[PDB]
Amino acid sequence: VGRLIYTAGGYFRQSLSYLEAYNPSDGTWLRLADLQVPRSGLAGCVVGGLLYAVGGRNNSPDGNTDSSALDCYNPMTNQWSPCAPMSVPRNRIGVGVIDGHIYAVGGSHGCIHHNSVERYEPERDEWHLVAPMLTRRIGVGVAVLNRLLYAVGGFDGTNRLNSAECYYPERNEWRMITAMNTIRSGAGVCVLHNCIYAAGGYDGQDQLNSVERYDVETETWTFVAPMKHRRSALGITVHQGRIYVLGGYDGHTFLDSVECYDPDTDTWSEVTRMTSGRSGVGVAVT
Amino acid sequence: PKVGRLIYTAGGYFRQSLSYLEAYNPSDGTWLRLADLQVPRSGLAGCVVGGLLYAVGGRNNSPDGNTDSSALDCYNPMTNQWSPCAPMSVPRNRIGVGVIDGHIYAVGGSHGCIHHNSVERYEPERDEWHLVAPMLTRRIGVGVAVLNRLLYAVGGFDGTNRLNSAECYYPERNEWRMITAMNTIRSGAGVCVLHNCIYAAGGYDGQDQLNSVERYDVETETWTFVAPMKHRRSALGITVHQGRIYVLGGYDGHTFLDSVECYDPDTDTWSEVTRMTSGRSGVGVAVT
Repeated sequence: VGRLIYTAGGYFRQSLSYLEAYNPSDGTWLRLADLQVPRSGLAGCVVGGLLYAVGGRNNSPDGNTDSSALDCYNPMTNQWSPCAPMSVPRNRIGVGVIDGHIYAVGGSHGCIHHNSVERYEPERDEWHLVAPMLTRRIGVGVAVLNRLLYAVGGFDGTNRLNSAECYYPERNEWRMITAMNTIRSGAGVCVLHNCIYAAGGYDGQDQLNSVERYDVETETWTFVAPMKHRRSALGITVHQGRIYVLGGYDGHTFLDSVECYDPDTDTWSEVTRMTSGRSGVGVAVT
Repeated sequence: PKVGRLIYTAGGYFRQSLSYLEAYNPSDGTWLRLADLQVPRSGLAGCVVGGLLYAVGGRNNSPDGNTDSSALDCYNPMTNQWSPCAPMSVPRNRIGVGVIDGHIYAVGGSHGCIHHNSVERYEPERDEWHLVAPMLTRRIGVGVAVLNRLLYAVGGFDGTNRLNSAECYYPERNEWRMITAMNTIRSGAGVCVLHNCIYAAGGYDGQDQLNSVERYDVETETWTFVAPMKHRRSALGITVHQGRIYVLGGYDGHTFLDSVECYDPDTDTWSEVTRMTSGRSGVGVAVT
């Protein structure tokens, strides 16, 4: 009954409101307080034991609009409530956390493919812009390592991206790092055991099951064991030293599968089936 | 002496965008395989001018990437040859198309994130495209019909709202004007004109694919439901042949249809009349 893998929002025929927690301990799923507004392409993070759902694209009376919302779920109360919205709608957003600050990265507002980035201070309930990325990125994967922020792949409005860049918070500046072997947008990006993994995504023609991982030591991208299902728009997180991949889109069907990567073994393996196939989820652990 | 008017289906999509050109002969019920598109495309549109067939817009399937297309290709049924013509001013995927006095009107459609409201006219005699009045709405997945030398744009998606509204284009005055709306929100519906009504069949209401079918009477400016199709389908090809509507393929939510349904106006009845060689949707359709 410790930390849970939370899934928020998503899409299946329509944008979803479901909040659901998986407990790898026993194999349980828990249905929790729904999102005040259904949303897809959002990102999930947690700080201070609070779960934040950021950005995406929501559904409404006469609204399928890109979202600049930041909503706070409090597991001890099981309540959602609104926080200060981002400066601009950021659909297909990336998120990272650094010293209890939430970085919203890239995303889109209609045709606008942001390079801008903003930082959220929860105590002050405030968003402030920072240094824009060198590339405009929507569908960008985010991973925090060594108090550095890595933004991986995406779509710049014209080209699908294999490039990745790193943000220095103290220097407040971006520097590009060496690109992946495969173009990926809408991939799942996390950080495990000092390497930044990028799994799945869409290379411009097919959704992928291959996994690339970055070693900052060698500063290079190396393939690993591919996932059993090709997927993009997948939720990702890591839990007690293993990678959990949730849902996604294989090209025809919204997957319910959840796969687990063991770095020691270099093996994937399905561990659950969610509650319904979906894609575009936000994922966090607490 | 034989083989008269045929129903051409061009392009389509089934797990990837296709390049098939197939003619259906309603009289004897047979299918002919003609010269493939030089680039496989789907979500495109088909029209005919001077006995020539035109494939317009869509999204092509190309090794380097799947780009929304701005191409216009003309096929000559007497040489079985496809030949490039002047491309449109912008890519138009999920396009709508009408013909008026031997001119092709490309209506709306998408360019990646762009939801066009603009409209352009192609003059075969010059192989040239020129923009005209933009619609009052952005429309992708829009159905287009020509009635009494006026162009009707029906349903679609404006980027944030699925549309049940339709508008009318007056070529000589060059202007758009909203008309009565449909009973159902429809994107990706089959739109055609039969016996001075504008039929809108199938599509997507934002929740499900549709089998409903409604026609607009320009005289009474009202939208009335008729016999629904027997299959739900969106992104379906449509045409009129010997006073009956033929719908081809489409996506029903799980499967890419190969069924071809025929609507008889006099009995208000649909009926499967044949199947395409393979399931598909997003085809362009024309008759000639």
